[PDB]
Amino acid sequence: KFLDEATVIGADRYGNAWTLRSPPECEKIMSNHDPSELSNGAIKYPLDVITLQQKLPNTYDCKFKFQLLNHFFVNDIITDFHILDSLSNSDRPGCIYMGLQGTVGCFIPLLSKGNVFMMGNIENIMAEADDTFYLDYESRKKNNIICEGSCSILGRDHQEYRSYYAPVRKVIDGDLCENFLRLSLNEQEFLAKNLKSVQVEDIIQTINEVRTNYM
Amino acid sequence: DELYLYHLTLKKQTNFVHSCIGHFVDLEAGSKREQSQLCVATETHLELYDTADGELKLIAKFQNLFATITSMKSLDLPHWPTFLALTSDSGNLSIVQIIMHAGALRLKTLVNQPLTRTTLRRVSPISYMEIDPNGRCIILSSVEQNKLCFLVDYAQKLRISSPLEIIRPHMVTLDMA
Amino acid sequence: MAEKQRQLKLQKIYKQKYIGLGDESTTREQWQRNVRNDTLNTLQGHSASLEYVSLSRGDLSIRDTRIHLLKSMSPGYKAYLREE
Amino acid sequence: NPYIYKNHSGKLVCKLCNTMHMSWSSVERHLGGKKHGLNVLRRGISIEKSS
Amino acid sequence: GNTVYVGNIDPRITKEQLYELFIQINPVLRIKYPKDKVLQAYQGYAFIEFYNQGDAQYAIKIMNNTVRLYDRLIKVRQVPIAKLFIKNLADSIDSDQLVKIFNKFGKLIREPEIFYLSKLKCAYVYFEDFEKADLAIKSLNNQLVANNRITVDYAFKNGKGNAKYGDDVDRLLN
Amino acid sequence: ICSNKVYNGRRTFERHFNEERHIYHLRCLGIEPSSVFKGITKIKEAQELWKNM
Amino acid sequence: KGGVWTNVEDQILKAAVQKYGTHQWSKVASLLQKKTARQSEL
Amino acid sequence: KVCGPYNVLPVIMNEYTTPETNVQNGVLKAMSFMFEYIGNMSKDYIYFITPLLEDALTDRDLVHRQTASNVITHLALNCSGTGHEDAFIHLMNLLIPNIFETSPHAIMRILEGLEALSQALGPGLFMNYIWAGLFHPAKNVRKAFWRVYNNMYVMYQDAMVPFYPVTPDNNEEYIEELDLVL
Amino acid sequence: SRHQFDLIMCLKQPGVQTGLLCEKCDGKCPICDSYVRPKRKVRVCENCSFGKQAKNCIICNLNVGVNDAFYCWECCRLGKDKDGCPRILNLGSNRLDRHFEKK
Amino acid sequence: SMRILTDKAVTFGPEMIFNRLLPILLDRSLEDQERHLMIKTIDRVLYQLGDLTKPYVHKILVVAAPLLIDEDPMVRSTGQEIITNLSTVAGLKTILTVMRPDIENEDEYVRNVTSRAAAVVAKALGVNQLLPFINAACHSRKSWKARHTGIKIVQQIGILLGIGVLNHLTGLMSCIKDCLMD
Amino acid sequence: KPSLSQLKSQVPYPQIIEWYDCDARYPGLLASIKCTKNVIPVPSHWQSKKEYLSGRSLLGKRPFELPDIIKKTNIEQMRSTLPEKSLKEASRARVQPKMGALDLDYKKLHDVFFKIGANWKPDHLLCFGDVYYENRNLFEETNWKRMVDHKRPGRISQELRAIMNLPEGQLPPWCMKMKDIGLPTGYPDLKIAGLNWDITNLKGDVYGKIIPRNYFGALI
RNA sequence: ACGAAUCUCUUUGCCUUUUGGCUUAGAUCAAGUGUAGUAUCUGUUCUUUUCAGUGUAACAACUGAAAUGACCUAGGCUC
Ligand SMILES: [Zn+2]
Ligand SMILES: [Zn+2]
Ligand SMILES: [Zn+2]
Ligand SMILES: [Zn+2]
Ligand SMILES: [Zn+2]
Repeated sequence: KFLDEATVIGADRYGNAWTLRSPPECEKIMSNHDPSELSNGAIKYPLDVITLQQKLPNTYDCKFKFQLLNHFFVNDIITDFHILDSLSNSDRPGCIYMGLQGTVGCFIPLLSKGNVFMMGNIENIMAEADDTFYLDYESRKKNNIICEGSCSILGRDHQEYRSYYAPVRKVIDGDLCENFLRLSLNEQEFLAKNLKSVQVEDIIQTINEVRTNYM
Repeated sequence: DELYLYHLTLKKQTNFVHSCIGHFVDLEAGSKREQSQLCVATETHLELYDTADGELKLIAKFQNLFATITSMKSLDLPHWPTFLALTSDSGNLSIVQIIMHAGALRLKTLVNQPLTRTTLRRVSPISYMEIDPNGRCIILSSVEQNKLCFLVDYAQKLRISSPLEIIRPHMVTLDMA
Repeated sequence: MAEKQRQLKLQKIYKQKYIGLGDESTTREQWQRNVRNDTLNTLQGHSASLEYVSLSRGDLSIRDTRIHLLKSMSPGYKAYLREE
Repeated sequence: NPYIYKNHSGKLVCKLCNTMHMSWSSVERHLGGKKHGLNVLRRGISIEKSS
Repeated sequence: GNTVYVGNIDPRITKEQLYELFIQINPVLRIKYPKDKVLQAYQGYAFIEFYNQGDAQYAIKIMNNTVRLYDRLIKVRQVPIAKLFIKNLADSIDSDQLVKIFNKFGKLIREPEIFYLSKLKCAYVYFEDFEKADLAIKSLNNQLVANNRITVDYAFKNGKGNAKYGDDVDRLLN
Repeated sequence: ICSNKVYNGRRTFERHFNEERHIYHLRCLGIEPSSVFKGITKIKEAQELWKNM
Repeated sequence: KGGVWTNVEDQILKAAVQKYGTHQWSKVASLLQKKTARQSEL
Repeated sequence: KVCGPYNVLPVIMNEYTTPETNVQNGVLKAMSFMFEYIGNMSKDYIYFITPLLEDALTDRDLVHRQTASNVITHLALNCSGTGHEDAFIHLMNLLIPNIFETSPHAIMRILEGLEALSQALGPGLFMNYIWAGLFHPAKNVRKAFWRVYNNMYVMYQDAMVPFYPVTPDNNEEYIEELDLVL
Repeated sequence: SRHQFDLIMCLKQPGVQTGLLCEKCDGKCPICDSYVRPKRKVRVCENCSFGKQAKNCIICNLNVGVNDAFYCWECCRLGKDKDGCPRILNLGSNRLDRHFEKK
Repeated sequence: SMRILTDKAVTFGPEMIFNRLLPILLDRSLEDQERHLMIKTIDRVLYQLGDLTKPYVHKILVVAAPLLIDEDPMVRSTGQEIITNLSTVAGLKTILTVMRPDIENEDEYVRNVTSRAAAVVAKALGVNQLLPFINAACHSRKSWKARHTGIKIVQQIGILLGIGVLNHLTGLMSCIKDCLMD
Repeated sequence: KPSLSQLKSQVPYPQIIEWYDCDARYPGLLASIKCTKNVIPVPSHWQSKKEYLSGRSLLGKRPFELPDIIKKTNIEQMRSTLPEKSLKEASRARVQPKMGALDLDYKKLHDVFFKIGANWKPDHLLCFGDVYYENRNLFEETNWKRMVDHKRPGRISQELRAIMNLPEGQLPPWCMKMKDIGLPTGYPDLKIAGLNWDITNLKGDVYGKIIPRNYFGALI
């Protein structure tokens, strides 16, 4: 589906979701010229665009490549996307998808760079919660029981799972961020203590704000 | 100029491919244990049910799991509640307990035993799991060539043996009982 | 000579553990047998990918589709379906 | 010695011949050698054939 | 076709400076401005490629003898046939008399080349066609001109008149 | 294709293809020159290529 | 008991003796890493 | 690590300018240990040291090129998933031509750098550099490329599957299930 | 070992017991020999866990081991924690040659 | 000259090297470092050539097998390394032809070091392959001293394999079981 | 063994196939892999028997130059590395050490990486297909891309005005030929002072001129 | 031709810190090793005409054996 006039969202049959943007070199040409002029030969392309075509003829047919914007392993085959201008009178657009196995999910754009920074920090301490809890248990037995992978139950690294076929690019997983809500207050304060200036009550406020306000 | 996304799962998937019965956790009783409870799983989530009153009651939904669950079977050790043996795409054997902890019913890992590397490989012994009906051993099998057997025991703590191994270089396993 | 001797000795251990390694004299017959057997494991193995293939083939159950993908690893399976 | 230099790593080089030398004693071996001589005898001809 | 020549360049001119002047004329694709790589000094000229032949011929017409760079005036400028060996010629035969003989069978792309062997006068005569030179071999071979016997055959490259040589010269004449 | 001319070096035989003379035997035959023909020597085999071109 | 003189050490001696002279052998030894003052004199 | 890399790194990037080999190799080695010690904090510094790794990868000395790809190993592992693919695509372009090296310390450092780049880039985009060499006519081309394929295969047997260059014309036994549309 | 190319790892299927390092080898990754950021404990196979040898260090093979061995973060990111038993079986020519020159 | 000899070994004959190298290992004047360096040269020579004849397999066992009973454990480990490298080089058919009269020998010393060497051969090539050779020696109504060593081979197999001996327990028990009533 | 023209007919890009591709053990498999979309060719110095990066081009390699954002820390003036102290004075500096040899501003050092240059990127970053080869000069290429952007028809810089002997305010000396031949074909929309633009616009360094939605989820 | 100036160039002559001092040369004192492996000069050697096999991406290299006389103007349906 088209997100804009330069960016498209899509999915494949291996369980991945991704967005692709036309590069700004491409978008300047397509704005300042008529569509017939691409067919004519009356476009002055830069010399490095001309020389990659002679050098890589199987690769550079169209003269431009897409820029991978976002990538995420959702582990379900997505059969529809629905692009919505708002959801229940919220500000943001959302784009909700449906999977073949019965999933409904959404991708919400984050609009503030400070919102992006706070939610990245919540996802990060939830991601190394195995590492943080296990190394604390090992240090007490040095100088005074937790299995490896006790917070993740199965023992799987969360980044590796969401990077199954390709790296994650600029998606924050909210499902990982909502497992913070299920933790007990002792465990919540052990995870939050590395973050500076941020309290447990401010983390829970930030997580809850997505489902009340943003959709 | 970039695009920063936030992902949520509004409704979870409903392709339940694993099921196992037993008595996993005590609910509302002092010492009443009956094999009426039921745990179903998709690839990514686990749901516990109760069938004592003649109908499917949902007891508990659990946290978000980030792995691909490939096998799930009940484990009843001779002379306890029932455990869950799981095998996912992390390359490990997990034995798990359902406990009550600070208000809520939750998952608790007891054993994580490393097998081979992660993801769905044909050499990874995660496709077929079969448990001895007396509770003595877990039999794990890959799609191609590998079979593992773990002797599981309980004395003050759940304990697994080092594995027993079959390597059959070209055999593609189709079923196992 | 000893650094070259490790990488020879480790190529054998990794080829036994993981089937589809090669070197320089791998035939296209050997390489393509690896690519096919890996791909059929994936289609069988991920459960969304099972349902996608079983529905679009129009098979009668999803388990009939799993045994079709696992018997297809055999080189003598095209001739088995042809001798019915 | 109009051809001996130090590069951007401080190693001694001959620009005529594109050689590299570990010390100054290797430079003296080079300049008394026959490869450096044939390269002088080519810059001689390529200057005597075009003014 | 796309490239023009620029001459009379003071080697204080760099590649950056050359590009300024020539985009006032037309948009420029590439510049190659050669250098003796030992003395690191340009040799007084550049090859400058434009996008098409229309912008090229415009640049020659506008910029030739127009601009002075370090008081030096910039120049801008643009940038198989049948062979019969004849042995034992008469020596009374001129190179203009070879043309008078051989025009009746075939058109001459060049003039003939009289060279002396052994005393022995011989000539390389050039024809525009493989078949019109055959008429010279058909009618003039072992014939008596200026009271001397001349022999006409193919000249050597072994000799001309191959089956691959018959095919391609037919296409070249097309 | 170039009158069965011999070349005494394999660097020179590769550089042959983008020269004025090999351009000529191709272009007079009915084959417009480019890298797609920076190959073969035979008169015949460049005709089955260009009729696919 | 070695006392092996490589030819670069011979070049360092002759250049070193050209500078320090013939009576300052401890300067001549200061340029050699592996030779003594009596070894250089000899 | 203890005082902050913003205090240290402008001084050691300046020091790389000096024309001495052991100082330049000491700067690149000190930069390797920095990115092992600071783990995920590396990502704040990727763009600033990408012109210095370009100076070391395009140099004649193998030790310069050993030590540059040892930095790339630590960098690519700690910053995959953070959005810096254009830095690593650039670094992949300068590291791929050293695949034919024969020296044992240099080629094990170059191969470990290639393994970490295929996590920064992903197996599907990394493998576009590798397909052509697998069935090359020359044997030396074919030894060097199968040694990279075998590292990639041990890391991604299942994940390589969407990216194989197999078509029905190319592959006799091509799985007809891949062409089905639901 | 990353450094000595004649050392030979076991790489058998890992068991349930843990491999130990000595005081000289303490804090080292068995794979890459890195001193920093440990992630997961090392499991050795059945045969490497039997008898008098099981108490010995799994890197240097002679001294008695005291603390547990860990894979580092970067070997766990690469999957090298899953390849097999990381115990060195031979002693290696570096160790051997010092032993016989000295007495 | 160690690295030269490893490279020139394949072009020299194996006959030429072991005719000269092996007699040094038998003199009474030899020092501890001199013994080690020549045992080390054998081990580097054996790896490359790989096709080793039955008269030379015997001569190597004469010098290699008494290392297995040396006082210090460093020398005993280098004895085990040669015999396992010679096991893969010579193969199973050749070494058993060599070791067979050496068990029937009248000297107690030779029967001691042959029993120990054959169990290194068993760990290299598998006890299942060595089981009929051992089963013949443990029965062997011809020679009484051949029975005694066939049981010592089994005992050294137990020491070498450790808990690995359970895979072969039924074969190794079947070999020895009647000998308790001898 | 197939011939070269035989092999070129099987593919969509026959310019990718070369003569040694017919010596492959499987030329038909090799040639279709090479013509697959996005497959990058093998680095081309495989044929050569010299050594990667051993050519003459490495003699002209310059020293490292810091990114221009880092030059703002002023470390280049405080430690000079491009071309001292005796052994006694170095020995005396260990027992009486001098402090504050570097006068670096710590707030300026942090703000280089994190405030001034949080969005800093290098000007050249090789794209997807751009594999590095030995005689490639990346310095020329960033100079050339920057030469195309800043420099425009319709302005002439002061450096060229000294060379051309054409000061400001003045028609350039091909003005008359464009009165006789005409306007440039490659600039349809160029307006030149004195031919199709007003002569009082002929002003300083300028004599001519070309006169001819937000993205989803953009950051506020 | 010469009286004759002025610039360029060589030869001859001129000439520069061509050692701060002194004594018992004022006195004394100076380089770790082992295991693996790279890079980089120089000297030295390629006296061969075909063919066959091996070898290579193609070469090369390696292993085997054996070719000379006549004439005409680089060339020979030459003997
Ligand atoms: Zn030179
Ligand atoms: Zn041609
Ligand atoms: Zn082990
Ligand atoms: Zn140790
Ligand atoms: Zn490690």
